[PDB]
Amino acid sequence: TEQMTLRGTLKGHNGWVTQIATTPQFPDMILSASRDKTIIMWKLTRDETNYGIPQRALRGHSHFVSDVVISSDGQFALSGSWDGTLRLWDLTTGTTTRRFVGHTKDVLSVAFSSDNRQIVSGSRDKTIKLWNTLGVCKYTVQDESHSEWVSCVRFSPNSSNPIIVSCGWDKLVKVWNLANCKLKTNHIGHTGYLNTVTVSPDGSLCASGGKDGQAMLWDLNEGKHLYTLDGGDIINALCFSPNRYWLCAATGPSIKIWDLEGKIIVDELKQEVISTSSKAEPPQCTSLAWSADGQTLFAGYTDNLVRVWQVTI
Amino acid sequence: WEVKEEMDFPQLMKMRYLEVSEPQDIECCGALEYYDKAFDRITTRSEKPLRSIKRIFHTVTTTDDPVIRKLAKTQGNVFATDAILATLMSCTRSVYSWDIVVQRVGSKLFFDKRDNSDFDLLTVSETANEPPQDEGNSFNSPRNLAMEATYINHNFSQQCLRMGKERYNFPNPNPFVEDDMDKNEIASVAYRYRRWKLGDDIDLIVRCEHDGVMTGANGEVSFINIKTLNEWDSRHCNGVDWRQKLDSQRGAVIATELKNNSYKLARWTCCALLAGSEYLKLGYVSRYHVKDSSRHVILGTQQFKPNEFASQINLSVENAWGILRCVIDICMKLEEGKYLILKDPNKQVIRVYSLPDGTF
Amino acid sequence: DIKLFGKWSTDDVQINDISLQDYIAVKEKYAKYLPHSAGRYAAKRFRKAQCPIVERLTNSMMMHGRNNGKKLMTVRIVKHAFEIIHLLTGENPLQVLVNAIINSGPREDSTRIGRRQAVDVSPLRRVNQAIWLLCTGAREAAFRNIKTIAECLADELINAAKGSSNSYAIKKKDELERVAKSNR
Amino acid sequence: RVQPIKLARVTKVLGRTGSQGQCTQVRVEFMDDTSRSIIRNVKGPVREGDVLTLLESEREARR
Amino acid sequence: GRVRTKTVKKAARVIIEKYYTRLGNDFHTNKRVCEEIAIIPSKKLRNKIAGYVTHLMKRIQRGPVRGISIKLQEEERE
Amino acid sequence: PLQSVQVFGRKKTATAVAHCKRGNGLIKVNGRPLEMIEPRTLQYKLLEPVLLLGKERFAGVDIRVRVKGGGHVAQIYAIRQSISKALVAYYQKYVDEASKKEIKDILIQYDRTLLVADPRRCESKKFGGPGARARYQKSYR
RNA sequence: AUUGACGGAAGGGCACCACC
Ligand SMILES: [Mg+2]
Ligand SMILES: [Mg+2]
Ligand SMILES: [Mg+2]
Repeated sequence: TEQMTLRGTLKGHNGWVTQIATTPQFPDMILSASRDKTIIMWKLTRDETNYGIPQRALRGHSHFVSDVVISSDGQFALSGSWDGTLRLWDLTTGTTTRRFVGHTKDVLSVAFSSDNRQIVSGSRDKTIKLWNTLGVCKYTVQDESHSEWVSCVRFSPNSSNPIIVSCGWDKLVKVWNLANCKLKTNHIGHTGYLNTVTVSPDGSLCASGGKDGQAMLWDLNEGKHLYTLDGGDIINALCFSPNRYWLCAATGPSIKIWDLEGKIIVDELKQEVISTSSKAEPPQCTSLAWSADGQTLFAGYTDNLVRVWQVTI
Repeated sequence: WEVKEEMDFPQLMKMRYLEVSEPQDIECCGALEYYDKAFDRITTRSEKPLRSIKRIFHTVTTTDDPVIRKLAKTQGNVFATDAILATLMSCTRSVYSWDIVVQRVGSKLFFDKRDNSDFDLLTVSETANEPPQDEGNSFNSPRNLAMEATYINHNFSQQCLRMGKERYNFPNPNPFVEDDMDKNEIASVAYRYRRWKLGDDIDLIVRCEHDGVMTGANGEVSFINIKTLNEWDSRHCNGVDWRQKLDSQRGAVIATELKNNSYKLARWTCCALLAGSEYLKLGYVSRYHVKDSSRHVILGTQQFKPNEFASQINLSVENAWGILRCVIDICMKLEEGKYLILKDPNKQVIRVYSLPDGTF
Repeated sequence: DIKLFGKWSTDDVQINDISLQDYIAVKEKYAKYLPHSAGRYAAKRFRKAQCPIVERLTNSMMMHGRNNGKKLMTVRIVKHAFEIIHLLTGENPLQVLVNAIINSGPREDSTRIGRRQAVDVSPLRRVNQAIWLLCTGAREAAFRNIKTIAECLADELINAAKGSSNSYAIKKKDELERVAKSNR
Repeated sequence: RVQPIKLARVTKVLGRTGSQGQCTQVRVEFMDDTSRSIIRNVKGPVREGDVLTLLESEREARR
Repeated sequence: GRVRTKTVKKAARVIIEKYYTRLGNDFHTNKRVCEEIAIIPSKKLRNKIAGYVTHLMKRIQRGPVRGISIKLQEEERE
Repeated sequence: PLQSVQVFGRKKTATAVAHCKRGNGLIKVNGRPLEMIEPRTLQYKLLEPVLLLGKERFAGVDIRVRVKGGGHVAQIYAIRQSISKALVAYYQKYVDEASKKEIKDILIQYDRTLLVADPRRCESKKFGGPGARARYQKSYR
């Protein structure tokens, strides 16, 4: 009875939707990063004609935007791109304030701290480098880093053992201790490149996924391995859920929602049938985001859309 | 049942009486409503779906209709409501059978609607090269494709104009044509009464249709009609894609629709001509994807003059009015008994049957 | 409400010939304020059927090599010819132009296979031929004569649109059909 | 003195012909008789969907 | 012309046979992989090779193309 | 108070830079009004943005164009493109993106060149003839 | 018997320094 429905789309993009971000302060505004080199700040006018309308575009970078994240107060955004830079946007004006320029190659992912004091990024030059809110590269880890690219680097919103979780294309999940920027635990399980990594809201669990189509849950207190779930296709993004004990994943063109207590698929959200001729693959979901109330799932896609899945009861 | 008159399409091809003066007016009634240029200018690669609107049925025979019934017995002896002379004006184009009831009671010659194995609903692809199979209860079956087509010209008619805005009110109300209780869904559709000379007391009291009015670029009254086509399964009847060609090769789309639908286009053209309207609006409607009904999208609207377009359906109003006069001539020898004009479906020749004991 | 040169409406023209409906571009999307635009219509095939018909008439008037490239001159002679047409006839000059295109186009030609077997004519090619015939009729009527090119263009396509044989384009069309009928 | 002209819609373009490659061959469907798809030679640029004015009908092409 | 030459096709084939596990049907990620793993002296040749790699990976999914030998043979137990 | 954008528009070698700021409906090219630019045959090309978008869309801005390079016709096409792109960029940056979408659809639907530059430029002459493709007349016998 | 060149041989292809 707790399945979802398709409540409407958010047109207005000219490329794949590589990342979507929300914030608990403003429940009427989401950010979507794309491959048309622009970020769109939406306004959720939940009406019949359109669920959302593009309120304001941000047009800084010169390549695809590959990540985006909103600060805690919901005022400053942080974006990373394939041109090798990071930008700290001020949402009210719509213009950038700081431009981080250390990274040589394409910046795959960006993250913020819980208190937004220090930020971290990851890139195709096989380095994970921290920064601060003023604009200077503080510390660039190089010892025992990933042998291939880094594709998702995230913090952990929890006071005890503040850590940096990361994953890359060498099939390894590394847990970094933030106080000394030293390696702490190395996870070796995955058998294909890792496209995403996520941390549970309650700061106890972590998830990881990629090419092998399987999602592995790793404990963050003792570095163990709880279990592993199997998705149909390439896991392009994972996203835990704040209110409910669920893990969502974007497997190929569908979205699988694994419960974490009975470990069954509660729902497998599929898009409707279009292009009835069986000559082309459907568009693949690329990103996932949960609203703070946990009643709405925003899903990026490959046909330049952003679909809105609403949970029912 | 008695057999009285039978004539083929060949005789209708060479029947003519060009005696049609500039028409007068008797009375105009019915509130009008304006349109939206943005809904008109919707074009290919900029789609918009087709919802459902509520059409208040207003098809009534002249005798039962109170406005006509308070004017038919007063003056005039030949009467025919709108979209009913098209039957006699599309004989050489049609291949199927229609049914209508001309009652020659006394000197009165008033047309009325009757049903005998055929209905008044829209007929699609009737006279095309390699006609559709229409077998069983398929998606392309005749009654269901016709029901889908009537669905579209009922909904899109009430979906192209700004219906929610304050409807302009003409001076005379339409009596009993959806007037008993104000359902508030009474459309812009107005009806005129006009009289023109054609022959031996053939001052024809004729109803008209105005499916809306469009405000001028400078601003004035300019009546319009809203009627639309439908696309389905382009491989059949030697079709062509509208979602790839409407923007730059719309002329070919009109050409192939004329080639496919000829009786239907003539049926519409008769109405758009006799109404004296300014613009004829043809909407272009197509399915969301092939082999899937109950879902449609409006791909555009084209404006052409109802007279110019009558010249482009290779239809002569002279021979049309003449075949009308000649079918009235063939219906002049008959008597007070009414006549159900049921054509022959398989082999297209016009026919009629005098009704025993007023058969209905 | 886009009016050609600011004063000629474009929604009451009527292309009465079904064949030339999608080649004489004059209404609803093809309305423009001027017969001048950076074209790029000779890039791909058939793209010049998406050009406004007055800009084709303007383009085909920059001819004989002393008037090559002089498009502003042809724009103003088209403007002046349209004003002369509206004075003489009493109807929209775009309608008169469209009727001159329809009447002046040849619909059966004769190609050299050998003796010249008759052939049918494409709609785009008969639009091309109609434009070229009207332009050269105007051009050769205004050469070494006190009349100006605006009056000659006006009287040329007025006589074309009405169908009389005193135009040059009607003479050439009749001659082409006469040979292509006597030599089927 | 001769029969009236007819209109015909091009159905598909078969390929070009003529000595210098000037003409092109198409198969047209009449707009009145709704049958008898005949091959005709047409001068000038022709594509699918075009409407042709046939000054003389009932004559088949070279092929 | 748009006809890829022998250098583009042969390079694409060797890249696929050696690095099948790192290529999807995405031209841009393929371009980045081929610029990490190969030494291509220009940027047009890199783009042409990545385009043919993308076009071939869109054929690997629909059966084994003649000319490419990979570990996919093993999973054809049948 | 810094509400201003500078956007450009190019036709062949011409380049017009339109400066659009907050103001009260004034458009001036090189200090001259918009209805006094010299090729008054092609006046409606200059008036086309204001005639498609109306006056209320322009009645809250001050536009001042400065054009340099190219010939007369190329200069007024640059003026056209710069005015349209300037209004679109001002609308995008300072009011809302829905309004930008609406006016960009109106302009793009009428004519693409109001927001996309024409990429054609003159070709290079070769050493066989008078121009790029033409060649000198060749003689036999 | 082979390679080249030629045929006022017989088939294909190409080029606005060839044509339409
Ligand atoms: Mg002179
Ligand atoms: Mg030169
Ligand atoms: Mg020559």
